[PDB]
Amino acid sequence: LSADSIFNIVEEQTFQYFWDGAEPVSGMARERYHVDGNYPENDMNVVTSGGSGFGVMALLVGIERGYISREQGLERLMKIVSFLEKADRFHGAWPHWLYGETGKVKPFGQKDNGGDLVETSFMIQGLLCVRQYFANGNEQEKALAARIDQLWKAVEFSWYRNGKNVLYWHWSPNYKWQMNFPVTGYNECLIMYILAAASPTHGIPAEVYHEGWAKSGAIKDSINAYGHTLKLSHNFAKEYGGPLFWSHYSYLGLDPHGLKDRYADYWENNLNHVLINREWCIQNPKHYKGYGPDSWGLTASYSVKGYAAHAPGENNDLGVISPTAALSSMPYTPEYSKQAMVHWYNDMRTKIFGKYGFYDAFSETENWYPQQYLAIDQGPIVVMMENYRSGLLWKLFMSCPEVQAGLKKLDFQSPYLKLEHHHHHH
Ligand SMILES: OC[C@H]1O[C@H](O[C@H]2O[C@H](CO)[C@@H](O)[C@H](O)[C@H]2O)[C@H](O)[C@@H](O)[C@@H]1O
Repeated sequence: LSADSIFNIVEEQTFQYFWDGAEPVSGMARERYHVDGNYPENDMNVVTSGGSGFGVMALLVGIERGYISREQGLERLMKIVSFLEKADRFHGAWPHWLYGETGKVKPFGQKDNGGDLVETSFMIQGLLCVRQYFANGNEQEKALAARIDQLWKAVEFSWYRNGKNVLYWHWSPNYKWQMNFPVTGYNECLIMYILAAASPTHGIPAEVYHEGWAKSGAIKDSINAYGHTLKLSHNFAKEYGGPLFWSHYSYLGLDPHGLKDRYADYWENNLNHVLINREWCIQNPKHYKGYGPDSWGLTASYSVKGYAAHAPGENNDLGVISPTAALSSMPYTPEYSKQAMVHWYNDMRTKIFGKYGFYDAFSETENWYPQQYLAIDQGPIVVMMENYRSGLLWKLFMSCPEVQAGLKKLDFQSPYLKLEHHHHHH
């Protein structure tokens, strides 16, 4: 099959993770789906707040593409929003995990039993797109958009500062600030600070971003690999950059085209991140089976021994290729991402393509082809493939007046920003 046909099959099948594969009570994205029905942790109906952020965006793609009808999409998104309104919130932030059937927190580790502002941010990036999509619809659609607007305005980003010039990832009603994870760059979390600056009700002053996230300029670096330079200081990953998903999550709604601030050119950094990851796979210094220009992309995913933050480098490449890395990079390296897609589909689909698209990860070296999926890995595939085609989520997210105001407050530039004209003196 041709690239154009395979693209459509891949996008549609991966979408179904979030439709057929959804938890049925909540309509939210499952943390995981195991095709054999075996869940070691009896956790099949635990839903991911961040992955469901990606999933609401995927629902919009399905409406646009005709994978579902507008009425299907609306009923589902109403079910999701109903769930989220009733679900456990901690100063406005959802927890990392909820039980789909009850809306109560499932602790992600003992002390992580309250708000998770980063996964909440991923949710909000997706809900804001839904809000923009339905804002001029019928009355029930407009009502939905308003219900989302209320959830948005209730997220208390300001609370998560704990009075400092940074944002904490967590807060618990009983463990208070003991998780103690101040979010400092560069990693996958940029969108949290953009949304915090954007909030009209519980926003942050800009120093929270420049001192906290950007470390008063120490986020700037220069990591050279294979002739490509990264100018952001990738946390713990200063040779090759982090797992490739860091160039995905915060860029599903926030368009990285022409996105720039005093710390970086985000298009160039994200694209260089991909290019370095791909070239590592091509050079294949560890001599793993099947690595090449037709099978590349290392990121966090299921792994031979459990789950690992795969990335370029001696210690991080475990011979595991995770299709979300190359596929979600579609906007940055479309012919290179398609190259892998086409080889995987035409040559490997018996082993690695299933009812919700490509499985999470595989190792040709270890003959390991798990029939397993994660929301956080399927969601960016649907979203970024669609953004490459149509810019659908980008156009929706970048159209939010609050997003534009947040970006201006943080001194970002973007071609989406409407610049105000001033005469010379007044
Ligand atoms: O609607 C006309 C323009 O309105 C604004 O510009 C006026 O007001 C500004 C602030 O007082 C002045 O600096 C400017 O000289 C005025 O023309 C807005 O900034 C413009 O983009 C509009 O075209």
